[PDB]
Parts: sequence; structure tokens; C-alpha cells
Amino acid sequence: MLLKGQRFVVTGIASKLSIAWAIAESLHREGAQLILTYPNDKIKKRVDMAAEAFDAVAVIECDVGSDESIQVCFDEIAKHWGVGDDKGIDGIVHAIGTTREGSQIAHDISSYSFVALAKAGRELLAARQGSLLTLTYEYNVMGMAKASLEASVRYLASSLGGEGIRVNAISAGPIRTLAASGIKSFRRMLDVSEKIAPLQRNVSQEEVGNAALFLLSPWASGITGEILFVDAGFNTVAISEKI
Amino acid sequence: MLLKGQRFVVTGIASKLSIAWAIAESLHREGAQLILTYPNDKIKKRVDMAAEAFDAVAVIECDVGSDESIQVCFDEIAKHWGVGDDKGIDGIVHAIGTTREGSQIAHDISSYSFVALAKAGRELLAARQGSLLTLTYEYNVMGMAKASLEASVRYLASSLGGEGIRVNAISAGPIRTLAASGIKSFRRMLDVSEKIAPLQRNVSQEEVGNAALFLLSPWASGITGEILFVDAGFNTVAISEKI
Amino acid sequence: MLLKGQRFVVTGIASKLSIAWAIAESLHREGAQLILTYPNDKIKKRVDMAAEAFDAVAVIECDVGSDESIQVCFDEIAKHWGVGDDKGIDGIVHAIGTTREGSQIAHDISSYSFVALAKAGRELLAARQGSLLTLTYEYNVMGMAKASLEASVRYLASSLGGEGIRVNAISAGPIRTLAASGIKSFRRMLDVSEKIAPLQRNVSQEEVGNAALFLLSPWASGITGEILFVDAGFNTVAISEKI
Amino acid sequence: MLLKGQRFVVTGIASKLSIAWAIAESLHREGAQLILTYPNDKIKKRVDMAAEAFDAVAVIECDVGSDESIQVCFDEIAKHWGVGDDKGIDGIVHAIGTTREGSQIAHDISSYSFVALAKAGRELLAARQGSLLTLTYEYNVMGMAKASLEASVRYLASSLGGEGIRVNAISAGPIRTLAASGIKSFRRMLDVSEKIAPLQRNVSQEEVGNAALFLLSPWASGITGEILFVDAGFNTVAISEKI
Ligand SMILES: [Ca+2]
Ligand SMILES: [Ca+2]
Repeated sequence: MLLKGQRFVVTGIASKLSIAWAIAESLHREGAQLILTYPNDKIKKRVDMAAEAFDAVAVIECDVGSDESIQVCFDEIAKHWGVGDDKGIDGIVHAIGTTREGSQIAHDISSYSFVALAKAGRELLAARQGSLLTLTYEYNVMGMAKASLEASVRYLASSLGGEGIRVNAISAGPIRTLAASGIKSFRRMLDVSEKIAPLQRNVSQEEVGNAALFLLSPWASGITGEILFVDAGFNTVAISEKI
Repeated sequence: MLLKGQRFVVTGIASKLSIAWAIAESLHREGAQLILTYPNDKIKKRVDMAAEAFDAVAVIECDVGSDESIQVCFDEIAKHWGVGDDKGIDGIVHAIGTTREGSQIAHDISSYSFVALAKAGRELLAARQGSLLTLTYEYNVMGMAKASLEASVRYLASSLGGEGIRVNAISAGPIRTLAASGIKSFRRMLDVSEKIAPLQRNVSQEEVGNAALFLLSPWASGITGEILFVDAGFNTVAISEKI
Repeated sequence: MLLKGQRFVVTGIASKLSIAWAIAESLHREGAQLILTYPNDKIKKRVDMAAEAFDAVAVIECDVGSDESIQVCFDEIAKHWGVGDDKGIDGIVHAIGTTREGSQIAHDISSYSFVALAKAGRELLAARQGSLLTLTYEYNVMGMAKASLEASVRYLASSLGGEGIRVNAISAGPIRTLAASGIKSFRRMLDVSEKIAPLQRNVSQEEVGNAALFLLSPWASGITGEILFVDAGFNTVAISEKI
Repeated sequence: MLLKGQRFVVTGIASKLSIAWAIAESLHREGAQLILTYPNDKIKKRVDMAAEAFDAVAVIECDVGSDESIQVCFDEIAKHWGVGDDKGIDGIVHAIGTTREGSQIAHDISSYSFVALAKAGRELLAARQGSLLTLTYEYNVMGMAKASLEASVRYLASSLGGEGIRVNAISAGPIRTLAASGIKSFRRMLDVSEKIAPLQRNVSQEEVGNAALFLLSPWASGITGEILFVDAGFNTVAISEKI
């Protein structure tokens, strides 16, 4: 089992659009032990389900919008995993998601929050030379925040790399989810990108979770600063031809 | 075992600089069955070693400089793997490597040869919806051929993707090899890139073989058209600071 | 004269690091008529100098940190240039420039403010099919905002392009300025990038102003969505060799 | 006049698809003096027209497929411009344009030929610190050669930059030409890219010639290693929406 005895903080299971569930599943499946976070005791029920399914070591409240909340969270993770001979974290997964305030809010929750976790997790990640992984999704001021987030990956890979901490991102294609499906205008992106993308389909959540597993695993120990597109080739694509 | 019963043509073991050995090792290690090629009955000895170590199903002469040689090779692979109920190939690995003739020769051996294998392997790759993987290395007219090769990855991912064939590349950092080491001027790139790269080291061959395994494996089934840098973050790096 | 009778709002002359002065100079030199903005009646003196040197049609207070300030500014520009048979603007130049608040503030002033001007200027820019130009500079959370800003260029080029409005950016290399010079640690970037860059020098402000002129001029009428590096080749550069 | 007394070798007027004509026109218009080349005394008539229209200082046979032909050409240009107090060249314009042989041929004529001219022109370009400009066009093994050519721009900018020689490329959008128009399948790219591109049109030859003028002119003296897209924003574009 690829991750026997390895420890991962997974943040974002509260959202049905995040793919964090599939990442947790992929990680669990290979023997990792997981601590999952919930942003709000209002949105805790889905996380408890995962906790249940995945044998979560703990379930800790973390709102990635506030440094203090993050600090408290990491104080708690430190209690579980920041003691012992074999103290430390193998990975931290960040899988979260107009006026200036809309922009400000996008950048804060989507982009800065990743730097915020990296800071809070550095000591523990350093202890086991673990990695950070963020997700990005493929139209608004979320384009600006996407770009922002991907730039933090390069800065962080460079600033954390001296401690042996890898930092990487997956860029996920459009995925067909329930509910996401019943929008009828998101439905229509999926219809189109299925025809656009080289593989002529949309990626599954399983494909994203397995790519995430890879980046978080020993197999990816030579890889840092990377944006891995998991999108059936959508991003690389070129011209309509007859559409 | 991730690749139980999966079939991979690995081309380039003849070169001590290719990393093809480590890729074969990584693949074997996870239960794949391998057919390795040699460019010349003059350079067959190293391949026979690998054949030996890896239990190669066959060892077939292929000079990636000639379409006919490639055709013959694929006629032979067809005999082993192009018959049965479960006919087909899971992957083909292309891990090969001033006047206009030097440029012409670089482009031919380094870049076009990859398209040449894709063509020859399409039917078999289609049969099992398998993938193609090429390697690129990180200064000459090899820069031009690198760029050429990476562009073929996007074209091929797009042209082959309708058949369910994925097409991807790894871009490998400077690696410290024996002999490669005793050059004393390549030695010095390695010295520098170790200080440059975020992780403060050069990647190992193991790291490249495992990243290759990943891209060739079911875990990467949502990924096509990708250039995966395996280089300890070298490529992403930004400014000297105090060097 | 390339810009006879053309109208340009230039924002950022208040900063001695912005290069907005040189852009204004370049524009004036070719016959454009200019309205320059100042963020604060505290920082108005430098702008009045330029107003003086360049024959500014007006000098209007604009703080790019507030939508209302921007609105008022554009109400005023509308009074000068939003009436007549030949109403409209030929260009708008945006040449402006750790905790989450530092990030928030960088993104707001550096990145969103550009979208804010585009919105406020759209009607007038549309009237003459004019363009927007922003500047970017080449290490902090300013990397994240840089990336953010450059992504707004693509979104805006796409959203404004149906009205015939072009949207482009210059990315400026390290420039040797007075004061900027007397920092002794910025001094040292300049020393290094002079040795790094292909041309073996740093670009002048004149070189940036002339590239800006170009992008704002009829000569660039086929160009939108572009990031033009004006940096003596610094960005494109590859490996130390012997440093 | 921006180019009074400046000297430019323009190669590619023989082709009706090259846009070299418009570049020559743009250059002439600003007072440059031109030497135009023809690949073949069979395809000399169009060049003589331009020679006529533009007051060409000479008209010299150059087949960019052969080093010797290029050498002879440059021996001749040396006779006109490689003597005097003010010896040298202000610019050289390279505006030229399946089996392995098709690939080999694409790379040779499209990509290496640019390096070949740079070599032959270096001494003269150095003498006046002039620049090189190549064109690229926007599906075959021409994609591979495009990528190849753009990589030569970075290598050459870096290798020639110590002599004060700038090296840049324009990437031109689909242009509606006569004849090119009467193809009925190229016609249809133009129809589509007009709807795709942000500006909702295809660029003109005038727009490409003026962008070329810029890069070759003193205004672009801070710019090297650049790929300038002149394509009404086509390249930057993102997703169909409702097509
Ligand atoms: Ca990548
Ligand atoms: Ca560019």
C-alpha cells in the first residue's frame, strides 16, 4: 500500500463541487490516515460522512477565510500528529471552490487561503518532507483568482523547497456531478467540452483523485512547482474545425 | 499490482543517458510485461541485460531513424500482442536522447521518430486504449527539437484521442549519472542546477521512472496532452538573488 | 504625427517607479492630448509638473482604490471628451505600482483597479474604438497580483473586443531609476539582471514609453490580449552557465 | 521618418501568403532602404514589382534552403552595405511560408533557414546593432516547425544579444488574401476565426506590416526574445460559449 502510515489533512469535503471527497477516497484507498476539515458546524454533516467512510483520525473545524481559525485547526492537528518520534504531515490538500469586493473575496478564499495553510502547516510538512496540493477548476473574476492561485504554487514551491516540501496543483477539467448537472447552463459546458476535448469525454472524479494521490505520493518525489492538467486534454486543444 | 497484464514497448534502453532503464524497471516492478527495442545489433548488449532483469517478452531491433525498421519492428510486436481476444498495447515509451544537417538530424531522430512510432503503434494502442510517452531532457539545436517534440505531443493527443489513446511527455531535470558524471562540464550543470532548483537537488532516475509509470498507468486515465516536468522544480525557478 | 488628435487618460504619474511619466512623454511627443490623474491632493505636485510639460487638457483626482473616486473622475473626463461629434477616448493607461491583508491590498490596487477603470472607461473607449494598457514590473504577493493582472488582460480583451476595444499589457524589466537606485538591495537586482539579460543591459524608461506608445497607437490595431515583455530579453533567459 | 537611412534585407516577397510585401511597404513608408530577395529566377517577377514600388537598392537571389546560396547572397549584400563608415544592416526579415521527409523539409525551410540567415547576417547586423524578425502563421507538421522556429528566437536572442542584436517573431493570425480566399476550405477557417477572435475580425496585412515595422524600429530597442501575436486576440481566446 503506497501510503501506509502517511498523514494527510484534506480541506474542502464540505463542497459537493470540490472533488475533495474523491481525493480523500483515493488517499484512504492506499492506506493513508486522514484528518478532514469542515468550514462551519453548519456544514459538517458531509464531512462526518467522509470521516465515517474513511476512518478519519479527526474532524477539525477550519474556515480557510480566517488566519485564527486556521491557527486553531493546526494547533489541534499538532496535538494528533505534531508529537511522537515520527511527528509530521505527509500532505495538505487545498480543494476549496462583479464588484471589487467579489474579486477581493475570490482572491482571499481561493488564492490567499492556500498560502495561509502552507504557513500554518510548514513545520509539520517539513518534519516528514511532505507536500501541498491545491485544485483549480475549468470564467469570471475566478479566472484572476485561478492565475493568482497558480502563481502561489511557484512561489511556495520555491520558498518551501529548501525544507524538502513539494508544492503542486491540479487543474481539473469540467466534471459531470449530480446537482452541478441540474443547472442546465453548466450542463451545457459539459456537453460542449465533451466534444471539444481530445479524449471526447469529461474526466471523472476518480481520475482527479488518482492524479491527486500520485502528486501526494512517493512516486511524485521529483515533482514540485507543477500545474498538472487533468482534463482529458481540454486545455491543450486547438481550433473548432467544423463547429 | 497496478499494471498486471499490461503490455509496454520500451524504446531507448540502449542509451545510458535515456532513463529508459529506470522506466522499464518501474513498469516491470508493477507487473507490466515488456518488449524492449535496440537500435542496432551493435548496441544490443545493454538491452539484453534489461531483457534479462525484466523478463522481456521479446527484444526486437528498432532504429527509430527509419520508417521501414519501425514497420518491421511493429510487424513483430503484432505477432506477440496483435493477436488473441485481448490483443493490443497498453503503452509505448519513446525515450531516445551546428549545421542544418545537425538540426535536420536532431529533428528526425528526436522529434519525428516519435510521430513515426505513434503511427506504427496506433492500431495496437487503440485496441487497449493505451498511451504514448516521450521524454525530453534539460541547449543547442536540441532546444529546437525539444520544442518540436513537445508540439507533437499536443498534435498527437488531439489526433489519437478519438481512439482513446492518451499522449504525454515527461520533461526530466539534469540527472547525475555515471560517465555522464565523468565529463567535467556536464558535471558542472549538475552542480549548479542542484543549487538553483527549489528542492536543492537533482532528480533521480527512480523519480523519472515512477512519474513515467504514473502517466502510463490507469491512475493517469484523465490526463492527455501534458508535459510533466520532473525536475525538482528547476523549470519553474525565478532569479538568482545572490549568485 | 502618429497620434494627432487622439486622447489618452494616463494614470500613475504620481509614482516615481511607475514609468507613467515616460509613457506620457512618448504619447505627447506624437501629438496626443493627455488627461493625467493624481491619487491624492497630497501627491499632485509631480502630476502638475507633467501637466505643465505635456500641456495636459486636464488634471483630475483619481484614487484607483475606490469605485466612486473612479466614477467621479470619469464623470469629469466625460465633460471634456464625452461630448462633441468626435466624442470618446483613444486610450487609458494603467501604470500604478506578508498577511492576507497585504495580499488583499495588492490585488485590489494592482489588479482589480484595472478592471475598475476598464468598466468606467468602456463607453468612451468604445466611441473611438480605443485601447487599455496596463503595466507589470519584474517577488512577493506581487507575483500573485501580477498573474492576476495579466489574466484580467485576457478576460477584458475578450469581453471588450466586441466593441472594438483592444486590451494589452507591458511587462517591464528592472529599470535603473534615481532613488530606486539608492536602495542598495534593489541596486543589486539591477546589477544582476544587467548580466543575465540577452542584451546585457536593463531597459530604459524611454524604451518602455515607446513600446507603450506602439500598443496605444494605430500601428497596434491588430493586437489585443497581449503581454509585451520590454525587458531586454530577461524573461526569456535560460540558465547561468558560469555564474 | 522613423527609419531614415536604415537598411533592411527582406526575404519572402516571392510568396503571396508571406505578408512580406506589406512588411516591405511598411518599412519603405518610413524611409528605410530595402534589399529584397527572390528564391529562384523563376519566382523573381513579384519581387521585381516590389523592387519597383519600393525603390529597392538591390534584388538578390537567395534560396533559404541552401547555406551556399545564402552565403553568396550575403557576399553581395556585403558589397552594398558591408563597406563605408556607416557599414551594417538595421534588420533582416524572415517571412517564408505526412512523412518524415515532409517534417524534415518543413523544419529545414521554415525553422533552420532562420538560423542560417542569422549566422550569415550577424557581422552586418552587429555593425549597426540591428535585429532579426521571423514570421509564424496561424495545423500539420507545420505546428512542430512553428514551435521549432519560436524556440530558435529565444536561442538566437540569447546568443546574439551580447552583440546588441535583437531577435523577435510575429505570430500572425489567419489573414484573408486573394487566392488564399479562393480555396473554399481556408475560406472557412477565416469565417470561423472572425467569429472566434476577441475583435471579431481577422487582422489585415497592414496590421502585420506595422507590427513588424515596430519590432524592427528604434521604438522596440528594449524588446528581444519576443513572440508578438498579431491576430486580433485569436490565440488568447477561451471556450465557445454557444457555438
Ligand atoms: Ca504541467
Ligand atoms: Ca508576447
